[PDB]
Amino acid sequence: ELHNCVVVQFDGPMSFYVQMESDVPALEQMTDKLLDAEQDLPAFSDLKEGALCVAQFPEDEVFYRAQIRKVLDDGKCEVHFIDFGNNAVTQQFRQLPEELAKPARYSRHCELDASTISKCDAALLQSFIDTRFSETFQVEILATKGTGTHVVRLFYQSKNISEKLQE
Amino acid sequence: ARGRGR
Repeated sequence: ELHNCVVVQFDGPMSFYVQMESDVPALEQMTDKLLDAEQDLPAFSDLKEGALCVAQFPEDEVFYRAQIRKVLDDGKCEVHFIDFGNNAVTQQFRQLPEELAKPARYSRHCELDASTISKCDAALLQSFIDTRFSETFQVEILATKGTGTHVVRLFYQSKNISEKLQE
Repeated sequence: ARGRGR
C-alpha cells in the first residue's frame, strides 16, 4: 500500500505536506480553471483567519486557492496554499467561486509516528528532502487524525527515510 | 513543478 507523491513542503518529520500522484489530475484541472478565470475574479476583502479565497503566489505571480493564516499590516496576510502546502505573504486577494471551493485540498499534511523519530535527531533530514524536491517519494498512510493529517511512513526509492535519523 | 502556472 505505497502511493507515489512529491514532498512540496517540509518543516520536519512532524510537519510536512505532499502531493499524491492520485490527486494530480484533479489539481491540474483546478489550476487550469483558475488560470482562465483569474483575470475576471472579483476583489476579496473579508480578510480574517481561516478565510478561504484566492491569493497570489509572490514567486509565481499566479493566483491559487488559499486560506488566511494570519492577518498582518498593510493588507498583507500570511496565507496557506491548500493545494500545495507552503505559505507566503501577499496583498493580492480575489474571490474563489463556490464551484471551485468544493474540491478538497490537493496537498496533504503528514507526519511520522513521533514515537519512532530521532535516534540521533537528524536536522540534516531537511536537507536530504529539499535536495530532492524534483523527485518522487512514496508514502503508506497509516491513518489520518481527526485533523486531516495523515500519520505516515516515508520512502525514497524503497528506502525508509527514518534511516536518516539514525546510523 | 506541479499544477503551478502557465
